Amino acid sequence: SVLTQPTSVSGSLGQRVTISCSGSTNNIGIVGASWYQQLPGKAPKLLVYSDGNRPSGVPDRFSGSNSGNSATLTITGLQAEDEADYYCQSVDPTLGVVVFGGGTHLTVL
Amino acid sequence: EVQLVESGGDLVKPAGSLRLSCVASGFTFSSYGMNWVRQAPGKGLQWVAGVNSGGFTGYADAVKGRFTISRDNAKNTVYLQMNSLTAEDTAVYYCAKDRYYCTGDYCFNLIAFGYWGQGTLVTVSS
Amino acid sequence: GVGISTGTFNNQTEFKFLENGWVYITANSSRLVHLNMPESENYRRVVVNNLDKTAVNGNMALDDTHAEIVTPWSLVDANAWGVWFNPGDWQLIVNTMSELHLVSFEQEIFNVVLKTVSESATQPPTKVYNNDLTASLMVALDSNNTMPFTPAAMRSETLGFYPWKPTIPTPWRYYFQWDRTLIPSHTGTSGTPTNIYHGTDPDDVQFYTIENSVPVHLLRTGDEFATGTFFFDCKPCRLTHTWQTNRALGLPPFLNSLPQSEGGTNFGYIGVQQDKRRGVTQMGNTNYITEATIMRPAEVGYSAPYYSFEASTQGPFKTPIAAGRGGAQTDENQAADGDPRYAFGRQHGQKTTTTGETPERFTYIAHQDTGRYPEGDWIQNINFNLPVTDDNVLLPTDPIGGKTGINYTNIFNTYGPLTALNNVPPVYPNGQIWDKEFDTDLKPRLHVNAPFVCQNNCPGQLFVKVAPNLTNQYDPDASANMSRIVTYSDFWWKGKLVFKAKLRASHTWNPIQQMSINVDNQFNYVPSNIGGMKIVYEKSQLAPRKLY
Amino acid sequence: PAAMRSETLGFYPWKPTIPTPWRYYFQWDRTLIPSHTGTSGTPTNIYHGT
Repeated sequence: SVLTQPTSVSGSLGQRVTISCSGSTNNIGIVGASWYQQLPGKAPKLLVYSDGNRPSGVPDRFSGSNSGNSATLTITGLQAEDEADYYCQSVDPTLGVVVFGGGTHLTVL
Repeated sequence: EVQLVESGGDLVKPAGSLRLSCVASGFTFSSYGMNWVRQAPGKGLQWVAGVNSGGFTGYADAVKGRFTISRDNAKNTVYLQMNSLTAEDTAVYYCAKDRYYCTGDYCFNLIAFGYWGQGTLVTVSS
Repeated sequence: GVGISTGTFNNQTEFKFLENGWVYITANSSRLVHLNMPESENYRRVVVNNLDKTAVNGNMALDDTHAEIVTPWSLVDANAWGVWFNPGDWQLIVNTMSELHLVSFEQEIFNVVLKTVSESATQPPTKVYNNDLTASLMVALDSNNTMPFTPAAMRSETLGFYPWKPTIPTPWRYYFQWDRTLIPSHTGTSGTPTNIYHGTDPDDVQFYTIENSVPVHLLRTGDEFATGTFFFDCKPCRLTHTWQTNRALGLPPFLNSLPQSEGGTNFGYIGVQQDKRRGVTQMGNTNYITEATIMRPAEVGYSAPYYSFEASTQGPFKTPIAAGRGGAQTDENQAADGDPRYAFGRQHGQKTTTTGETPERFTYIAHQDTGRYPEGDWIQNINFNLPVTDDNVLLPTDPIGGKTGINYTNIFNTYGPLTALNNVPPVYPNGQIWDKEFDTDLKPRLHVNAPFVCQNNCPGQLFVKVAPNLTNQYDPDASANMSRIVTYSDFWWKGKLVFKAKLRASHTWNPIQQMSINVDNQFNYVPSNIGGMKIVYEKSQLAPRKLY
Repeated sequence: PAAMRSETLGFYPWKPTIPTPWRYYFQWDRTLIPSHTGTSGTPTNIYHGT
C-alpha cells in the first residue's frame, strides 16, 4: 500500500495553501495521516498529528483534516518560512506497514 | 530535550551486508518505539523497520525477508542489520521516535514520528 | 463403583417455619451438566481491538478493547435467582416476607459420565458414542479465592433455570492487564482522534493457573465431589420499598381550610400567607416557608452525572449510579440510566421455541422512589428574588458548553454526607444473588449487581475440565496441537442454598401490592403446546415500608 | 416531630399550652417544570395522583 500526493503546490505570500494526500480505507480511513516538513537536506519535522494537534511550538498556521480516504494539510498566512517539502504518513493496521506519501514541493510566490 | 544520533554508514558491494546504530536520550526509552526510515537520493521517505520495547519488530515488504532490527533498553540503543544488499537500498537512513506509547506485540496500529536524528548514508555499489 | 449411583436429584424448596415469625428457606437445585473437552489445553492471552467500530467518530461508547486469558477450564456458576426459585417460590417469598438473609451454600457433583465419539469411514457419515470407564473429570474448588472473581450473571452464563433441561458450564476467562486510550469525538470531528492500544504494564501482570493454585480432583464414573457448607456473613436484604422523598418527610403543614364536598378540584388550603408561616428552613435570607423550602432531616437519593463516561488506564467506562430514574414507573419509555437492562437467552428465560440470535430483554423498573427527575431541577442565585428572572436561574433546558443537548443536570452531583439510599432490589430470575467485596482499602457502600455482598469471603468458584484423553501418537515436543480422543462428559450437579426470611405484618388499614396471576400473564408460567417455556421477570420489593 | 413546624409544647412552665393536630403525608405524584419570568407558554404543572 502506498499513499498519493500531488507533485507540487503553489501559493503566494499571505494566501492559503492546501496539500492533499489520498489513501484507502485500509490506511487513512482508520488512522489519519500525519504531516511532516523537510527543508532541503535536513531531517524531517512533524507538523500536524493524525488528530489535528500540533507539536509544541508549531504555529497555528498549520492545520489538517481527514475525510474518507483522503487527508489534507492547510497552511494559512503563507510566509517565507514555509518553502519546503511536505509528506503525508499513515500506518496500515491490517498489514502493520507504515506508509509515507510521495512528497509534495511547496512554492511560495 | 529528546535527542538522537545515528552512525554506521559505509560503502559496500552490490551483494554485501551492513549494520547501523542509533543512540537516544531524554525520554523513557522503553515506552516508545524506534523506527528506521530511509530516503533514496532525490526521492521520498520510505519506511524500513521498527522495534518496540519487548523486542517485537516490523519490517516493510521491501526488506521483510532480508533485514533485522533490535534494541537494548539498558543502553538506549537501536541497531539495524541488513543482509543481501542491492543497489536500490542506497539511501540516507533516518532514526526516529514514536509519539505514542506502545510496548508489546500489538504495536504498528498507530505510528507518528515526533523526533528525528541526523541521518547516516548507505551506498550500495561496486 | 461403575454401576452405583453417587447422589440423588433434588430440586425442591422447603419452608421450615421457626419461632418468632422467622422461616428457614432451603432451596435445592439439581442440574444435568454437559461438558465438552476444551478447544485447546493451553492458556491463551488474547487481545480484542474493534478499531473498525470505534474509528467511526462518535462511537467511543462501543469500545470493546481488552486483553484476557482464555483457559481450558469451565466455570459452574449458580449465582442467579432462577437457579433456585421458580415463579411460585418467588411469589411466596415476595408476597409473604419482609426481609431476606443469606445463610449457607453447598454444592456437589455426582454421577459422572465420560463418553467418546468415533466416526466411521463409511461414505455416508455415521458416528457412535462409547463409555470410557477409565476417563476422569477434573474438578477444582478455589475455596481460598485465589482466582479472579468472575460472576457469570453479568454475561447471562449461569446454570440454566429449568430442572428438566440439561445445562452447560461457561468457558472460563479473566481479564489480563492492558493500557488503552480513546479520545472521544462526535460526527463532524475534524481528524481521527487518538485510538490506541498501548500494551501491558509489567507491574500489573497476573497470569493465574488453576493447576498451580487449586487442588484438582480426578473423578471417574464412580466418584463424587462435595464442597462442604459455606456460611455467609452478609447484611439482610429488604423485600420492601420506600416511597418517601424529601417532600414526604416529617409533619405536614396544618390545613386551616379543609374541603366541604368531595371531588377532584376540592382542595384543602394551608391558609397562612407563605412569608407569614412558622417552621424551619435552611435558607437564612428568606421568609418563605414552603414544602420545597422547608427543612428536612436529610436527602433521599442523589443526583449523579448520567451517561457520563470516565477514562482510566484500561479505557472508557460508564459511571455507575445506584438508583433508577424518576417518572419511569409511570412511563416505561422514560426508563434510563440506573434502571438495569438484562439481555438473556433460552436457558435463562427466553421462550425456548424461538429461533434466532436476538436475545430477550427487559429493563427492571424498581418500586422504590429514590431516583431523580432531572427535568424538574433548577439552580438559582443566592439572592432568591421571586419570581426568578432569566439571568438568575439555571434550568435543565439551558445549554452547557454551547450544546443544545447537554444541560447542567448531566454534569450534576449532589451526593454528600446527608444522602440516604437503599440497596439494589433483587432481580428475578436473571439477577445475581451475592457478590464479593472489593479488596480496596476503602469499600463501596453498595454493589449495583447483587443485593448480598460478602465481607470476608464467599464460596470459592467451581471449575471443571475433561482430563486429556490422548491417542497413541502423542509427542510433547511437537509444535502442533495435541492429538486427543473426542471426549465429553455429562455429570449431575446439586446445590443447596439456605435463606432466612421474616414474615411480614400488616401495619396499615389498606391492602398492599402483591404478585398474582391474571388473564394477561397467565400463559407466561406454563408450557406451550410444543413444550416451550419462558421465565418472565418479577419485581421483588412489592410491599411499602415507611422511611421515616 | 413538631419542632419543624414550631408546634411543640410551650416553653413557659406557667403558660398553658396545646397539642398539635396530627397529620401525616400520603403518597402523591407531582411534576413541576421550572421556568423564569419571561418564559413562553405554560410550563407543565400537574398533580398526577397516587
